[PDB]
Amino acid sequence: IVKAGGKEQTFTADKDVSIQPSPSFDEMNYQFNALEIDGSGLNFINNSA
Amino acid sequence: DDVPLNQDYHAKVYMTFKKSPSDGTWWGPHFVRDDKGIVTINPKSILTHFESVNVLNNISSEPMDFSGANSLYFWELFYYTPMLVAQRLLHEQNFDEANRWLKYVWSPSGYIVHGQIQNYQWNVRPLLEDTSWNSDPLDSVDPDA
Amino acid sequence: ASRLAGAAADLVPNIFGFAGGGSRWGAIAEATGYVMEFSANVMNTEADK
Amino acid sequence: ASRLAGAAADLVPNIFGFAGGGSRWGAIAEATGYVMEFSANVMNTEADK
Amino acid sequence: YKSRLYLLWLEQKEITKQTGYQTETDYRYELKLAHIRYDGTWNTPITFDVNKKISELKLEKNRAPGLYCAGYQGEDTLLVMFYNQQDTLDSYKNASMQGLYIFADMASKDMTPEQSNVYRDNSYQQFDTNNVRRVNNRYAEDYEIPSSVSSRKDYGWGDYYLSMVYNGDIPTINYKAASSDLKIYISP
Amino acid sequence: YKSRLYLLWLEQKEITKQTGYQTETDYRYELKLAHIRYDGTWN
Amino acid sequence: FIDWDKYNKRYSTWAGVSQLVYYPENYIDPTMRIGQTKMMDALLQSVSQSQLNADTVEDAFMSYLTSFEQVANLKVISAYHDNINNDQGLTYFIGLSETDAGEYYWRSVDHSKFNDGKFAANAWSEWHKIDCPINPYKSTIRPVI
Amino acid sequence: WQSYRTRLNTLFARQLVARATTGIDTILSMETQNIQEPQLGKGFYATFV
Repeated sequence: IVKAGGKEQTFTADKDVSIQPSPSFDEMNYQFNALEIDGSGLNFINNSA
Repeated sequence: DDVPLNQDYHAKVYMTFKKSPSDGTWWGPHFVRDDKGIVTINPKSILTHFESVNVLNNISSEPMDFSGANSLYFWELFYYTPMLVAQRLLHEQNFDEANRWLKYVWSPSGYIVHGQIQNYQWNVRPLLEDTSWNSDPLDSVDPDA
Repeated sequence: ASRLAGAAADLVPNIFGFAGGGSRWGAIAEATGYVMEFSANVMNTEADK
Repeated sequence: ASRLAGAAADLVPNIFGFAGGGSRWGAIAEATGYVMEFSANVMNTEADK
Repeated sequence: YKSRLYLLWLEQKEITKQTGYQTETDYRYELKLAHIRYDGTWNTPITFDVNKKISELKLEKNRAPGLYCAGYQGEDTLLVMFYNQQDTLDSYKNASMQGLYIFADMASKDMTPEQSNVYRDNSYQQFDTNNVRRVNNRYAEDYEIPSSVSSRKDYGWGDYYLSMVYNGDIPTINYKAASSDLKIYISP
Repeated sequence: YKSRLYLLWLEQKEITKQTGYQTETDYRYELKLAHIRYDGTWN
Repeated sequence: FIDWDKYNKRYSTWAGVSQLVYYPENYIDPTMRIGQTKMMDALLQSVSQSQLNADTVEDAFMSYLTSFEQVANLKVISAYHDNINNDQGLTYFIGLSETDAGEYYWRSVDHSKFNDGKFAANAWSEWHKIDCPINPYKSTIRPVI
Repeated sequence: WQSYRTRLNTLFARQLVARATTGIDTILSMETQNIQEPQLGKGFYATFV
């Protein structure tokens, strides 16, 4: 879930991960792809968002 | 290598154990790297001995090694220096200041970093992950070894 | 003040003619080192007082 | 740091023209000797503390 | 530079060119760079030979070149640029820059002219003119976004404390800034 | 100067002009200025 | 019987050595250590007085961290490997500090303590400061045994 | 060595400066001990389960 300003964007591993991790209780790593976030709408307070 | 020996596969990792103590033809992940830096596994490879093999393409660095070349200096910074100071403050009856230097190694109450208690208990990373850094402790009678 | 004045005077050249130069280039670094070594003597003198 | 900086500055030549040179060739050895003699003073100062 | 205070100063030495019969007074230039240490002491200054670059600036005699020096978080490097000082800031929009990179290990590298024109266009309004002494800000072009984020701000346990989502990171952050829109590309 | 004692002295250095074949002794001048501090030492 | 006169002749020295594999922490001193660097010795001296304020201790730590940074940023120039072939013996390295009129350091690694694709942490020695007035041309400097 | 690459230096002190700007609490923290060191030349990381 990416809250960058006005509306939030939700990216999900079924659509945005190329290689699914193996099922494990130890560690499951979900390496997502390059997710594009619209930054127009960031509220800059003291020149920073 | 900068130039591979085999064009089909740039590196071959395989696994041996008691039942299969031998190299086999395509019996491990054979890694191939493109002109762009993406490393992928050659699909002719047989991955039976492994649960899975995952190439970490976005990772170009590793955490610092508490068993590497400079492991003496890392252990001195994060373990031996707070222990020497807290021992030295304890001898001088400076109890509040001795306490905060022991907590640089171990807080039995935990650690709060920006208003949230942390998951770890031991502030030194090779004490959490029990990281041996002397392979020959019984060469001499050293308690530290 | 005595040691900084000597550093400023040793940075100007003192050889003229068909050969030039003679500036002691490490004069400020030598003067700073003498003042620090003398400051160590003063701190021992002040502590003995 | 003050004494190594002065050794590095005294190794460059300071005479130019039809005569050249003027590098103090023993500048690093002189700087190393001053740091060792000063380290002996610090160890006596630290032991007196 | 990398959250440490650095001093960077131009230093002059007079040499003696021979012109045979006679000889002649001449000057050469060098760039010194020192930084503060953890205990408040300063390191030895590191010398960079910039004499060729001060010569490409066609400076009048007894006039120091302009010196731009700024840190730059993306591409961790110290940007050092030399320029012939002018009267107005708009004279700097086409001026030639003699720049060089300084890295953390004190290795240096010259800027190509097309490369220092980029740093000129985003920082010429911080350059000194003949009458105004200006202060340099750290370098940016329109945005300053980290290349990767590895430290969390917050975590929470799973239901019944059986699992947690933890030790992730965003190892790759890119951005494409165009007019009136910003597109941030993360690879978490 | 401004109720502080200042010393001001002219100081001479001999330099060596070249006149080529030969060379020649020449003098240059400089003005030095020092003042006393509050603890009696001089700047 | 080699260890008779030191350890096995008396019950006290025997019980001291036999327990040391099981309970080293009874014999570990936070102050003294075998293999302790000169950085830690200078740190111990900086806090070896009675009045240890929090600001006194902090300034001793930042002096330690200054000398830590110096050996951490050593640049390896050249090396020499003592045996006739790479698998055995020691390799001797030469390091350069990040100062003008730089300082030179040496350390060794033992190739016999290379095991399972990785040097053990006790294969490495400390960096040792070389006290000689060294001024190489284009870093044309080599160690040799 | 033959096919192995043994790291000789560290870049820990290069990145410690950012951690050390705000006290001993931040130097001796767990986030400082997760400072990452660059990879040794051409190659890649691979997770073997």
